[PDB]
Order: sequence, then structure tokens, then C-alpha cells
Amino acid sequence: RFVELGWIDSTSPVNEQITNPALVEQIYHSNNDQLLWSDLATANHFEAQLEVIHRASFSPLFSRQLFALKSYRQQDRWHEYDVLATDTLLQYLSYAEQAPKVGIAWFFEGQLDQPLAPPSEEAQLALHMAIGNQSLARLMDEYTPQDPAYQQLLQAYQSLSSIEFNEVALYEQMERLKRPGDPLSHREALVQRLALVNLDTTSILNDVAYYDASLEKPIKQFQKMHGLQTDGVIGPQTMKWLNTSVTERLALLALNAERIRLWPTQQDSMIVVNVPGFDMKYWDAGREVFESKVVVGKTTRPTPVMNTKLDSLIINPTWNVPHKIMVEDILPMVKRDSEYLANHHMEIIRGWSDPEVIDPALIDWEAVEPETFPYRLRQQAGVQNALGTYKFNTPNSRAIYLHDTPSKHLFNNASRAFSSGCIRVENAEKFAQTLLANQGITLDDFPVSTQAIALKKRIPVHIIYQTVWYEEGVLHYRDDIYHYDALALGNG
Ligand SMILES: *C(=O)[C@H](CCC[C@H](N)C(=O)O)NC(=O)CC[C@@H](N)C(=O)O
Repeated sequence: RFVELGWIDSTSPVNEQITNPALVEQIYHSNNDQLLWSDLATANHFEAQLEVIHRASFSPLFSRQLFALKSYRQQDRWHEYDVLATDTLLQYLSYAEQAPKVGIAWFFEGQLDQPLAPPSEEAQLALHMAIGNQSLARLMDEYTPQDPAYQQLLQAYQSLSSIEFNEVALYEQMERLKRPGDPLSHREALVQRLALVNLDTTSILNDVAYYDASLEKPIKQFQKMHGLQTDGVIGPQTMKWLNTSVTERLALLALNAERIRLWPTQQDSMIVVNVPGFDMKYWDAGREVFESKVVVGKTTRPTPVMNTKLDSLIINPTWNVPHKIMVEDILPMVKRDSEYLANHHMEIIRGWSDPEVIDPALIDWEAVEPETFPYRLRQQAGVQNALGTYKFNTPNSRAIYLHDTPSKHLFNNASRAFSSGCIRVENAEKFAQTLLANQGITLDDFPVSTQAIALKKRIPVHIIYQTVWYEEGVLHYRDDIYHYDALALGNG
């Protein structure tokens, strides 16, 4: 298959690189077979967009086409460049349209490594019009999220890009922890690395030999920006981020900017949990009506990025221990600690369909193998239940949901990856009250027995993974707990 254009030989390598020759030739024929990319500023603008996608590292497709474009350009093969650019712009338009629909597959469950379906007729009309007006640069901009949050990441990207290769000494210290009052060997590298993330360094005193008062606010601001405990102590967590290179920050800005294409913005009614920020928000009628900290899955039992809906609440839930938890976690402890089941208010039941309670005294524990244990565990409802007082049921293929917790001290931690995958909600009682108020449900008598409550209006729940974002006028960075930034960072 060869692109039917006079000024492209059938033997040209672009015939193997073009994903949609039929549509590309029609666009040219509709435009009198004129070149679309003869304005270098327009070529530059599209390569700069592809360079963001390339650095983000989620798309072998776009990386492959960018490398081919740059090669044709280095050789002044502008006719080939022209047709490959036009093909690649159709892929970009499809990417822009498809990201919010299926993009999880490109960022979290795989990569964008195969060509996409052609963009919509609306995109194809906007392209035809843009070609007529030589407004391709504006078209590309219109197919970015029209969202100040996205533009804040791209603005920082553009600032840092201009100083990417300036030498900045690493911050070094002799001891593991440096506290206010301690001598400092590397004050200048420290102040330069605070300045790199746009913190006000103008009141830091020059040539002071120790961690003085003038450094304390900037250090705590740096800690807060990176989600660290704001203890003022320059330890390994603080230094990891101080010593992050501009190249690595640019990778994080690019990947996080492109991830914004995935996430819904409608505030009709939505719940969003950002895993690596360990927080959540609930919007009703276009307003934030609830926010709280959360606990999320341990790195070995990760909370998946997913879309689901909140179908129902259980007030005073029991906990039906999943088979895998029973076998791997609990029964080994039961075998070694004859007070475990009483202490955790856990009953042995014949099965879910047959909740006959069996006294653990009636079982020969010596003979029990967790793997073959034929009964099930059910934790009684109450304030010490692992689900607390509230289960927020969000049915999905990974069996993830939201719940209250008796372990509320964990919300005081800066890093909150403690669960088996589920999301534990701080102020769960307030979340339930707000949900049920908005649904036109309220209990005149608060049950002290288990009660399942169907939502009348199902609420979309978006579990997202955003390690850089803009909020209250500043950028926030978070540790890549599930290693989804790892390929972009280059850190193996
Ligand atoms: C959520 O994590 C839940 C287990 C109950 C809550 C837990 N104790 C917590 O750590 O917050 N579900 C799962 O762990 C998934 C288990 C899966 N095998 C299943 O079928 O339920």
C-alpha cells in the first residue's frame, strides 16, 4: 500500500511509516496536494508536542514517529516529513479524543504502541478548516485539555526546559539527618536546588555555615510541596527530591500533563481518589462537598487506577474475610494465637450461603492447613471492625471498595500505603452523611444493626494516579509508590 501522491515515490520509506494512507491522500487531494508543514514554526510546534509525549514515555508509537520526523528533517526530506507529520497529526487528534475514553490502557495497563483509529469527523472538519487557514498550531493547542491545571504543568515544563542542561551541584551532607542549628557543608547547592522548584530564596542569608533560621521556612515549604512530613529535617526523603535532576522533573511534568487527558472534569457528581496523594474529593452539583485523606493499597497490594461507580452503602458492615486473606494472613495467626479470633471479634461460619457459627474450640487446629481450611471468617459489626461503621460499595472486577477504619492514627502519616487494595476514608461518617443527604436518604433512627442502602443516584468513582499537580497556586510532587513514573524517570 503506497500513498497516492505525485511527490512521494512508492519506494519511499514513509509508505511503511504512514498508518492511514487513504485518509492522508484525501487530505492532500482536498488541499491541491500542497505541503501542510512549510511553516517551520508549525513543524517546531508539533515536534515540541511530540517531545512531551516522548519524554512521558507511555507511547512507543509517538516516539517512533517523532524519531522518523526528526530524521527526515535532519536530511531536508521535507516532502516525506510533510506526509508523515500529517499522518502523525491524525494519530495525535485520535489520541486527544480517545485518551479520556480508553487512555488507562496506555498509562497504567500497557502502552500506546499500536496505531489508533482515525479521529472523529468533527476533528477531520477542524483539520480541513485549519489547513485552509494555516492554523495547524492552534488546532494542536485546541486538542490539549482546555484546563488551567494542564497549562500550569506545561508552563513549568517550558521554564525548566530552557535550563535542562545547566550544571547544578548535588546537595551533599555528611550525616543522615541535618536539623536546624547543625553545620552545613553544601549551602549553595541547597539554595540553588530550592530555587529550581520556584521557592522564594530571596531571604536566605548568604555564606552562613549552618542550618540557620533563614533556611527553615524554605525547607518546610519544599517538604510540604513534596508531600513529606514538614519536620524541617534534611534527611534522605528531602534529599531524594532536592537532588532530582531537571531532566527527571521534566519527565514527571510531561507524564503528569498527559495523564490529565485521562481524568474527567465534570463536577455534576463525582468522587476522585488520587492514590499517590492519599486524598479524595467528592463533587455534587459542580461544587466540592467533601475532601479527606485516605489510606491506599500497599505497594505489594496496590490500589488499581480504575473507573467504577458507588452503588450502595453498608452501615455497620460485617467483614466477610476474602479467602486469600484468611489463608495467607489470618489462619496462620489463628493456629499460633488461640485469642486471635475472640480479640478480633471474628466468627467461623460454615460458608457465606450457610452462616452457621462454629466455636473454634470444636476444630482440631493442629490438623488445620490454611490452604485447605473449609470454613470462612466473618468479623462482627462494630467500631473495631476492619471496615469501621461504613462500607462504600463500588463493584468492580478487582473487588476494590471504600470503607471506614478503626486504624485512624494512620491518617497522621505522610505516606499512607497500608491497605490490601481498598481505600480507607478519613471522616467516613461525614462522607456517608453528605452522600445520603444529597441522595435524599437520612436515618431518623441510626441502626446499630447492619443495613445496606442502595444509592438512588450512582456516583462515578475515579481512582487516579497523579504524582504532579497544581493546587492553591503551586505545584505538588508525590513519590511514585506504584512505579508508574519509573519508565519516564529512566530509573530501572
Ligand atoms: C480491601 O482491601 C478488601 C479487603 C478488606 C479491607 C482490608 N482489610 C484493608 O486492608 O483495607 N478487599 C481485598 O483485599 C481484595 C481481596 C480479593 N481477593 C477479594 O476477592 O475480595
